[PDB]
Amino acid sequence: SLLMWITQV
Amino acid sequence: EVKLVESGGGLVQPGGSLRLSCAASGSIFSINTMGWYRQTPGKQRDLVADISSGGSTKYGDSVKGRFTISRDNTKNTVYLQMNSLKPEDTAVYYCYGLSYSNDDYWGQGTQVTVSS
Amino acid sequence: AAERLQKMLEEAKELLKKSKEYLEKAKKLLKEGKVDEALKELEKALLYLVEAVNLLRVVSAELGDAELKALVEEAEKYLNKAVTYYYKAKLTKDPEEKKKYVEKSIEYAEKALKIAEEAVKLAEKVVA
Amino acid sequence: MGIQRTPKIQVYSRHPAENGKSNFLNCYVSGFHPSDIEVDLLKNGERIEKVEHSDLSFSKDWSFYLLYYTEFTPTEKDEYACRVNHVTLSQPKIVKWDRDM
Amino acid sequence: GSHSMRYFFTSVSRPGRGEPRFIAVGYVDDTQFVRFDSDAASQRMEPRAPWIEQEGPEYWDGETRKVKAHSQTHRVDLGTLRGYYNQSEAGSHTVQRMYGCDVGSDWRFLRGYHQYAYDGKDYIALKEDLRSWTAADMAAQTTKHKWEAAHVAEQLRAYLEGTCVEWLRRYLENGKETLQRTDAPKTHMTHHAVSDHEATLRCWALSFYPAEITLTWQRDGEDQTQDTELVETRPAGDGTFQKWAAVVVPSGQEQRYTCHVQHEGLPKPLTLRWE
Repeated sequence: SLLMWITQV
Repeated sequence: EVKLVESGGGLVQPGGSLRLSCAASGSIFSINTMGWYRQTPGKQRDLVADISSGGSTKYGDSVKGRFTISRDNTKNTVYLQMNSLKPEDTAVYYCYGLSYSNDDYWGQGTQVTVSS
Repeated sequence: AAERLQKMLEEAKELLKKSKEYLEKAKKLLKEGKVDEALKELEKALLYLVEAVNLLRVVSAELGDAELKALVEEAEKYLNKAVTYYYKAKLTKDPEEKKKYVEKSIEYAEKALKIAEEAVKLAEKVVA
Repeated sequence: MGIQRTPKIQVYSRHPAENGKSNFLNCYVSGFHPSDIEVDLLKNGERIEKVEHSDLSFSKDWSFYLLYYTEFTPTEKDEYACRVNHVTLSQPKIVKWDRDM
Repeated sequence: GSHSMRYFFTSVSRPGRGEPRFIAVGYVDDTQFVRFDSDAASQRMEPRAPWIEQEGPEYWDGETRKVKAHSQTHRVDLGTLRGYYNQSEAGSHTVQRMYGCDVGSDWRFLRGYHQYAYDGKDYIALKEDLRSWTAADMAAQTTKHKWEAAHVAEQLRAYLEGTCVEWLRRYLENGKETLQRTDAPKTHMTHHAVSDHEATLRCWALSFYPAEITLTWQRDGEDQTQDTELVETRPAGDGTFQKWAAVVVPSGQEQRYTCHVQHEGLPKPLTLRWE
């Protein structure tokens, strides 16, 4: 299952 | 030896049309697919159009609907009818051929320049 | 143009709507003592919330509004922490500690959604 | 060309090739960057239609890999090959199929 | 043996041709089980393995929506990174992400990893301790300072150690028929006269799983790196892998050479010789 949220660089 | 002789390159206005031609010499039944790649300096050469000895044809996405390739097997010549030429079609156009053993051959290329 | 931007703002309003719904469903289950049941509802709530906050990250570029660019980043600040405590809830095995993490997660999620609604209203005026 | 890696090319059959028996012709391209790449399977000097490919993935060094494949039946007479085009190449590269490679 | 779950993401900017292409693939060990292509018609996370099809609509809704957020973040990352490096908007560029978790032979959490790259070069990566970052240049140091403030490593660590290994465990269990398997390499050797004074021995390893394998040639017990060709381990297309190792030997001395095959499916390494 994927990460729920990924923060921008 | 197989040689690919090209002709028809030159200068043409945007929206204009040009007809390239390429004949294969040194063989009458050795070459299967014949066609055209185009290349600008620094990048790979992209498929323009090609056609097998049986008429199976493939066009590059950027020329579909505007270019038409045709072929006369009896004298091993392909033709590139380039319609509605844009400045982005400016490149060196290489004729190429594939033997029935998947050996590739390339012509010297013709420069095609679309500019007002 | 701006027409498709307004449609995305309406879709964000609906995702924030569905998010508030599951947030209250999880808060209800927390008050009933059903920790594991509330965690699943908090999952769906956070899912709809994540979808709403990316639109504004795109909007902060498609509008170049620095006031909007501030609201979205702070909404990310709390969604990131809400997702953080959601994962801590799923990792811990202590029942009390898990309920504590579900509480902290809903808190940062409510604060994040509140800033998300404010970002929708500010973006709505800029597109008018 | 720096951040641009030329692809390694392997052409082969899924199963040990036996003349007359249906099989899969593969062209595996790896070690390349950027991901834009064109791969054709060739039979007797003409392009094969209905060539499928895997989903774009990459390795530890971030270089991409893809498997191109289609059904085929090895014979005594038929010549098979792959042709790969990439930013790193000044011409399309043709790799002929070797039955034991 | 150990097990891994890894997600691979690729976003390619297409200046003048629309929004970035986005391709996500999920792997359990050497087996892909999900795909997403921003150009595909479904706009959904799609199954790539039979065991993941068991998952109901809630799984596919959740995964589709989260992979949607992944593409949206990368689409911003491309614009941000172009500004970081003072690049023009007309040039095409790539971002690649890979994260996931390993478990040991006891299915307990072993490793977590989160790697990020730009234009094929390492950009930033989460360290093994899952609490700090390694930056490659000044631009990635800016990203590191942003993620240190937003406590991103704290979120990644909680996911990697917990939720990640739990979904990996569940995948291993639902796909036990194919994931918990080891196909030992079916091996053979071929011989080709290169000249009248030479000959090529090729040692084959076919239809093995996982992909990790070792092929080495020896001459009279001594390993032989020179005059030996190894090809990359390639996929057969059916979920198994292939690899061969060749050596050009003096003709008549083929019995001096031995091939040695090591694989997780072999209780003892195989030794092959021209017979």
